[PDB]
Amino acid sequence: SVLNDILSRLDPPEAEVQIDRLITGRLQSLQTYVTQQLIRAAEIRASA
Amino acid sequence: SFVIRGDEVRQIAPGQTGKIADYNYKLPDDFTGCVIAWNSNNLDSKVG
Repeated sequence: SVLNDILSRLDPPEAEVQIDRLITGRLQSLQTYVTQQLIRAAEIRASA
Repeated sequence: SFVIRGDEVRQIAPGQTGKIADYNYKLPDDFTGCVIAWNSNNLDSKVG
């Protein structure tokens, strides 16, 4: 989970593969978060 | 075009890690091309 731990450890090709996965995960998570924020924003906005 | 040891052939790859890969011939992580290798041993036979 610690990005530096990947970069420190692996050869560049493998590092990119692992990092790509981590980014994919974080990105999916960030998008889920943003989606959550957006959907919540709808609920909050309705409230507003 | 260049000559390396047969075992060494793994090194010629995009973003690869290795001595030749770092010190002499490095291919980019972006690279596009094909690599071909063969033993010039008969050719590389000198008394010396």
